[PDB]
Amino acid sequence: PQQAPYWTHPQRMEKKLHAVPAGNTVKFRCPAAGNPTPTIRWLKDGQAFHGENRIGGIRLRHQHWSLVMESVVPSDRGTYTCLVENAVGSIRYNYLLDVLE
Amino acid sequence: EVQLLESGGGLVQPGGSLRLSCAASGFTFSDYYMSWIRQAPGKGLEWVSTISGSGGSTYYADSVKGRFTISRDNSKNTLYLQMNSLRAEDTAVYYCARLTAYGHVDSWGQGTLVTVSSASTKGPSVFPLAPSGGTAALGCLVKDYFPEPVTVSWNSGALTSGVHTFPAVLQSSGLYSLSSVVTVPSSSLGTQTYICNVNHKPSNTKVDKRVEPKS
Amino acid sequence: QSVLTQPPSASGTPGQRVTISCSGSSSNIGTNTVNWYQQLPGTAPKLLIYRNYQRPSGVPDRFSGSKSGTSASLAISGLRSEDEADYYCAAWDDSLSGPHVVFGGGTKLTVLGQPKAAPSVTLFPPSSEELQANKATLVCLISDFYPGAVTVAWKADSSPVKAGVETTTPSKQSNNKYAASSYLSLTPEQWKSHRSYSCQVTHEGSTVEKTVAPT
Repeated sequence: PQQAPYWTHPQRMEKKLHAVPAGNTVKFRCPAAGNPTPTIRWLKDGQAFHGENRIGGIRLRHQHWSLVMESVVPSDRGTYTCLVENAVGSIRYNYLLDVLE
Repeated sequence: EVQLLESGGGLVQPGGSLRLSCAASGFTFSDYYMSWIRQAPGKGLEWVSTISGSGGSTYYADSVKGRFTISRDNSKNTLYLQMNSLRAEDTAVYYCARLTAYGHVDSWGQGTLVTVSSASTKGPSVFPLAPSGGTAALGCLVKDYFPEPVTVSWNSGALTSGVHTFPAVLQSSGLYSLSSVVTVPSSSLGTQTYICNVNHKPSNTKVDKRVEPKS
Repeated sequence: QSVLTQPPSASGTPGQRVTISCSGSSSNIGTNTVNWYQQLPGTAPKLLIYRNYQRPSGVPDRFSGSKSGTSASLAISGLRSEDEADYYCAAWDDSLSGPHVVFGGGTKLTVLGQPKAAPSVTLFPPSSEELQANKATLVCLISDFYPGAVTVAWKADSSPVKAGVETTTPSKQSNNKYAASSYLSLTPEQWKSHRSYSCQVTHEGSTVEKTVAPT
């Protein structure tokens, strides 16, 4: 019996809307578990997101299941989706990001 | 004190446009996500649209996508809902809402009613309902108006006791009628002037009508 | 209609425990926080429960929110009369379209065992003013009745009249009892030509009748 992916720290995900002062770090987390161990990837505005096009790139951590962006700027505004998948199943969550002048 | 003040609702033809506004104070407006939520009368809540503090992100219900636009002017502390290609099914009270970091509403406006109909504004006719021991009743008939709402008061707000204003009937014509009555002792009669004050903001009509015993 | 499912109605007698349920899916309730709102007639919703189970300041321990899987529960213990209201669950929903807010269709909670009450009825004839405008409306106002179910029947002289009557749905006055009104449209000729017209209101088997005459 393998197990579809599930969130391991739901309580940590509750702050869905993030209104961040320009210059601060935003950290988005989607801790999951499953068998086999799920993979995580991020979308921005529905598009695969690697941070090739943002100043400073991103930190990714499969270890922490997190997306980390330092020095947020206006063009960072958007919707960030974490897709957690394994052979068995699929789960997704959205964080909303705003950046304050 | 948080304050959210809607304006702009009213009557519109199918296919027409309307812009709602909502003026905010008591908080840093540009920090917050703001929403529009609507309710058709006697029906459930339905989310229309959300916008982020800066205005940089925009989210819409499927049924309004490509007809409505949410925007905000932060320097005026004002939220807007531009509504285009309006359909009958868009008739509803529209509410401004403030969102928390947790995605729920923590503050609502009073709502503005939007009516989407090919029917034109009709101001009401106002008729006296004359009375006559025994309890007496006198009142005002506010007949054939559209759309809602009507306000009735008596003696300019000085009389509230014995006053019963009944909800309106919707006639098969599509026009509304309602009644307001005062209950007084028959032997009262001739001792107190009764004037009913009828406001119909949709047609910009005010009617004052003195009501007294019939001859 | 709504993407969350609630039962349309719930009832309880005072001091009972009632639970309103709210069924959803993994993309909404399963993954996102549930919120509950209470709405009183003609007013904006009020927050009862946010982040699944937390109570805002001012909301008594009698209201408690829970969820399990894709289903959430608002439990009300110590049911009070003033709990009668509409209740809505709500949550964000991470769908393929992107994030959107979804509501339950609402649950009307009724608090039972309130005392039975016969209707006050008053019937008014057409005003002289209206007859001069070449119209005639008879107004039957039914008030202070419990429970909220009523039959209204009109008679011309002694024969039933079906045409030209409009009756509202009974709704609650601020005193917790029901009010309604019924309107009969006639030609001034019809009104002047019969001996009398009558409003017959039947409530729980008892019938009160009122009568007016063109004389």
